[PDB]
Amino acid sequence: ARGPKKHLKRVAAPKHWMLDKLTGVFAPRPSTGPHKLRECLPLIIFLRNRLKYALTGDEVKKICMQRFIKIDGKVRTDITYPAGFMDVISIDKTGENFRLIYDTKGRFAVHRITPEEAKYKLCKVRKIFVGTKGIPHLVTHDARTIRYPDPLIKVNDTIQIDLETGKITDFIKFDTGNLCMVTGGANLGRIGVITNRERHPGSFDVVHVKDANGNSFATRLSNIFVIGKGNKPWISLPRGKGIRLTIAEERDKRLAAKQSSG
Amino acid sequence: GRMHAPGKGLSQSALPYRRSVPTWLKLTSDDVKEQIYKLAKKGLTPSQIGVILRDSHGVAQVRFVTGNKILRILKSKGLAPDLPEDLYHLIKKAVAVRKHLERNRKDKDAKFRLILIESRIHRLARYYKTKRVLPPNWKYESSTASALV
Amino acid sequence: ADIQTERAYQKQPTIFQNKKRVLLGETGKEKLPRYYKNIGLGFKTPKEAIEGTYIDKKCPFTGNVSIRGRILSGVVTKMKMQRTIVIRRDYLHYIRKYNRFEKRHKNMSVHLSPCFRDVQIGDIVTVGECRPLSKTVRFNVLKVTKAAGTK
Amino acid sequence: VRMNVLADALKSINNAEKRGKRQVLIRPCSKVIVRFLTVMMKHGYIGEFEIIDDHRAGKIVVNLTGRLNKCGVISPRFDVQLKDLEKWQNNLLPSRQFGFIVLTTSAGIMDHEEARRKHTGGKILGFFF
Amino acid sequence: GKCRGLRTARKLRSHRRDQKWHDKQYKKAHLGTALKANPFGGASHAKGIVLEKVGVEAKQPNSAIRKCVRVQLIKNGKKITAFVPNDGCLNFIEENDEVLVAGFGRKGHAVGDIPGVRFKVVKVANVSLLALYKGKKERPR
RNA sequence: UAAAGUUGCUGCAGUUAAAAAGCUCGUAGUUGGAUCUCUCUCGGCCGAAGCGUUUACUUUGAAAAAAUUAGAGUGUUCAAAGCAGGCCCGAGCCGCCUGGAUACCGCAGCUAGGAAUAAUGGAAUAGGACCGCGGUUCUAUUUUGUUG
RNA sequence: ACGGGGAAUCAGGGUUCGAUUCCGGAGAGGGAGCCUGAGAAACGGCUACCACAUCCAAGGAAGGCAGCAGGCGCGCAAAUU
Ligand SMILES: [Mg+2]
Ligand SMILES: [Mg+2]
Ligand SMILES: [Mg+2]
Ligand SMILES: [Mg+2]
Ligand SMILES: [Mg+2]
Ligand SMILES: [Mg+2]
Ligand SMILES: [Mg+2]
Ligand SMILES: [Mg+2]
Ligand SMILES: [Mg+2]
Ligand SMILES: [Mg+2]
Ligand SMILES: [Mg+2]
Ligand SMILES: [Mg+2]
Ligand SMILES: [Mg+2]
Ligand SMILES: [Mg+2]
Ligand SMILES: [Mg+2]
Ligand SMILES: [Mg+2]
Ligand SMILES: [Mg+2]
Ligand SMILES: [Mg+2]
Ligand SMILES: [Mg+2]
Ligand SMILES: [Mg+2]
Ligand SMILES: [Mg+2]
Ligand SMILES: [Mg+2]
Ligand SMILES: [Mg+2]
Ligand SMILES: [Mg+2]
Ligand SMILES: [Mg+2]
Ligand SMILES: [Mg+2]
Ligand SMILES: [Mg+2]
Ligand SMILES: [Mg+2]
Ligand SMILES: [Mg+2]
Ligand SMILES: [Mg+2]
Ligand SMILES: [Mg+2]
Ligand SMILES: [Mg+2]
Ligand SMILES: [Mg+2]
Ligand SMILES: [Mg+2]
Ligand SMILES: [Mg+2]
Ligand SMILES: [Mg+2]
Ligand SMILES: [Mg+2]
Ligand SMILES: [Mg+2]
Repeated sequence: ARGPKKHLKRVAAPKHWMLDKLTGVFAPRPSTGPHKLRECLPLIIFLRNRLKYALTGDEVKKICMQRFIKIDGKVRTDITYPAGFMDVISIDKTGENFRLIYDTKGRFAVHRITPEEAKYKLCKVRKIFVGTKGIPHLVTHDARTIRYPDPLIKVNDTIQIDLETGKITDFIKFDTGNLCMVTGGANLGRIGVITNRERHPGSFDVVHVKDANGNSFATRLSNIFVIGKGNKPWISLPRGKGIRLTIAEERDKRLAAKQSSG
Repeated sequence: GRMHAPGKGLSQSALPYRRSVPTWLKLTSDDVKEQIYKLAKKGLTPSQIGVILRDSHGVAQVRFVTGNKILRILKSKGLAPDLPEDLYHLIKKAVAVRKHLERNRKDKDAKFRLILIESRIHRLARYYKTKRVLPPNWKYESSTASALV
Repeated sequence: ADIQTERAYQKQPTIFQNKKRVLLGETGKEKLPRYYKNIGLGFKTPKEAIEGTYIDKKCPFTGNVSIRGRILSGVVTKMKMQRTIVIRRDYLHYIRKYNRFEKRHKNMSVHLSPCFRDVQIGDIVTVGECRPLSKTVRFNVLKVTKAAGTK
Repeated sequence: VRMNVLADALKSINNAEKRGKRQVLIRPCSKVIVRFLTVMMKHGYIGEFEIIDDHRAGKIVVNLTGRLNKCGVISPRFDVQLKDLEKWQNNLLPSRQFGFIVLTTSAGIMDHEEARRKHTGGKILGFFF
Repeated sequence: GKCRGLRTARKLRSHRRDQKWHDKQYKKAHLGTALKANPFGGASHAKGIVLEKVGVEAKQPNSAIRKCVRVQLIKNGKKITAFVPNDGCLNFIEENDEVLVAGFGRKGHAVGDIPGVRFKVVKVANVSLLALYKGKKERPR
């Protein structure tokens, strides 16, 4: 090509959007924003496919142009806005609040939260650097740059940001024994406790996690997001507590639910 | 079978099972080593030394008595030839065949045997280069062969 | 003298050698401070690099290069170019149909720093990847280990 | 020249088994041969054997019971993964009710079933049934 | 015998690649001389102009006169002898007509008593010979 | 494409049906006889650091586009398909429940155990290991409450 | 001979195909050189040469369907201006 591409084929879209094949040829290409194209959820997909508020793309635009949707406390009229992990979506017209959290299947879930909880979010520290005049600067996973952070905050830590003022309230250090969620790879959507960290100079580090039931797995260091200190998360969790079931026990649960239905 | 002959003979030596020195042998290790040194100073290859010891002094196996082989004993003392005895014999035989062949131009059999002998010499020289017994520049040349041995 | 062999002056860019001083400190010794660095990954700096006087901008220890990427190994085969040698890497390629292997080789032109001396043909060399130093050179010699026949 | 000792030993055993002999003499000995004979004896195909110890490579005298149909070796020693074992079982064994493929694994020298139980692969040495 | 070493893959593959050339059909399909010599050039059918009508004597021990036509192909201009298979179909073909010609069924090899004939006529004047023979369609005229 | 075990790695033939060089030497290639049953220190038993003479092999783990193939669920009236759907209504006029799994993905490159098989390695002119003891030269930090 | 994801046939091995809706590459009759722009050596942009080719009052002016239809030719071989 001679420049940036502006379209997205529907079959080439991320598979966690759960788009069907026969609806059309194209899929909504996410706009540039805080989150990556392959790791976000466009506003239209969440607004018409997840919540069933709109039937077509035109109704999504008619909803958005009434300035009803807010993302992280700010009104967004873009229907392809990239909304990502640990983001807060507010609809004051219906009085609803949602937080984008992966489920155990690796898909963003419709997770309703209390309006009191909708006032803050968690962010992962991506970069620490000193700028002009010797002022420290901290860069998070969602492109937020914060000046004068706490001197004890380093990379791979978690900070709590108040969405109204955009300032750090407290933080969680990256240490063994804390609670973490996997944000990418084969174990995406799983929640557990960090066991140990393997350091490989010049390469990727590997971190081992063990869930509540005792199942152990491993991931890369870049795919881990610290949620809470110890066993207590600092956010509300979805229906599944982050434990991945096998196919056999999913079948058993489904059959038990069917037997008790009726 | 033979390396350069169709023959498939089986004649060789069979050492006894026991490795203990016989009771009748009165010689000690030092006396055997002194005999070996005297024979080597007389100008005998280790094979001839072993033959003499077996035939005359009742020394069935020096390695059983002294715990060491003839060549290693000579090297420890320092009375060892620069190049191994087998390669020396091969080069001497090649020199003799080449000297015969120059006066007899029509002896094609001598040419064939000389080719075989030189092939064996090359094999042995490469093996000794691998073990660093010879420097990694030693070469067998027909002209130099007379001076070599 | 021996170092200055080119039409241009050979200097270490990060060392300032014209700092003026009193006449008492000039008599002592005209010893330029050497510039060197640790390349990381557990490789140690050869003593000849720290104590040497050679000038080489492509040296991994006293030059302006960065070692990042893959770390490979080879056997020295040719030493005929200036500060760069040719090594050979041997391997086996698997053929699925016959369930067997075939012998294959590759040749690499790598940069050899003056700090490494007494390097002979047939010894093992550990090289690391860097930015392209020339048309065909992308690796720099990091460690040299002698052959099995060393005495 | 002789390049495989297990092949010669197995060929000698098979030839002596075809002729109805009671004892077989196999030389030279080797610990791989001893392991193979032990694996065969644990399943009752050969019986007790005795190692004659001369000071050079040893010899073995093996008693025969007449239960051995075919014992053979596979050359070269192919690497066998645990998921490719069934293909070798189909190709080499006569039935699924008897017969054993002999493997050398990191745990030791054993049969294919014991390697399935221990969940390990290795290199194929031979077979017997 | 054959080499059974563990590192002999190159030798085995090279030997098989070289000994595949002694197969008649593989060499015929991969050499390119047969394709160059084929009048159709690899096509299933062709169109030609009937130069004339000929009669070919059947090979012994059979005795007959097989009716054929000499035609010239339109794409390359080569001359071809084609067979008109039926009882009395040679009266459906006129000179200077356009005909569709296909193979005889043995991939360039002669079939039956007819010597050196490997093509047959399918349609004449853009109508199939079967329709004319069965009286379903008439000559355009 | 199978039939073709008539291209034969699995798995073909070479006395007479097509076939082994007139004979020997020899480089490359291929193949190759037996044998050998974690560690001090520094820090809070574990943590750091050296590991392993190294590999090959095997078993794990991570990263690995969808679509297709395999495969779980689902009465498109069946099926090829699709990713949909189900439940009570006194009507929920705040409608409720649920799916959109999983397996495979060769070679090469990462990761952690195994130590049989197969390569390779050490002490022979002992300028070889281990525990110590004297002699000389060259530079850095700290302590003499600070500063020379 | 555009490359792969793949397709046909297949006991176990394997043989053949992949222009073609997805991911990369290249091209706009053949070459070459550029302006603008964040991004082009762009051709539903420009400037020349080479080959074709349209209108003309003979002084000049204007070209690029391997985009959708459609037309000629080519062929065994493929749809509505
Ligand atoms: Mg395009
Ligand atoms: Mg867009
Ligand atoms: Mg020979
Ligand atoms: Mg003899
Ligand atoms: Mg195979
Ligand atoms: Mg013929
Ligand atoms: Mg006949
Ligand atoms: Mg007749
Ligand atoms: Mg076929
Ligand atoms: Mg078959
Ligand atoms: Mg045939
Ligand atoms: Mg078979
Ligand atoms: Mg045949
Ligand atoms: Mg014949
Ligand atoms: Mg002959
Ligand atoms: Mg050779
Ligand atoms: Mg061996
Ligand atoms: Mg993939
Ligand atoms: Mg896929
Ligand atoms: Mg192709
Ligand atoms: Mg082409
Ligand atoms: Mg198959
Ligand atoms: Mg078949
Ligand atoms: Mg394709
Ligand atoms: Mg293609
Ligand atoms: Mg083409
Ligand atoms: Mg272009
Ligand atoms: Mg075009
Ligand atoms: Mg054109
Ligand atoms: Mg042009
Ligand atoms: Mg612009
Ligand atoms: Mg252009
Ligand atoms: Mg156009
Ligand atoms: Mg264009
Ligand atoms: Mg068109
Ligand atoms: Mg047009
Ligand atoms: Mg058609
Ligand atoms: Mg047409």
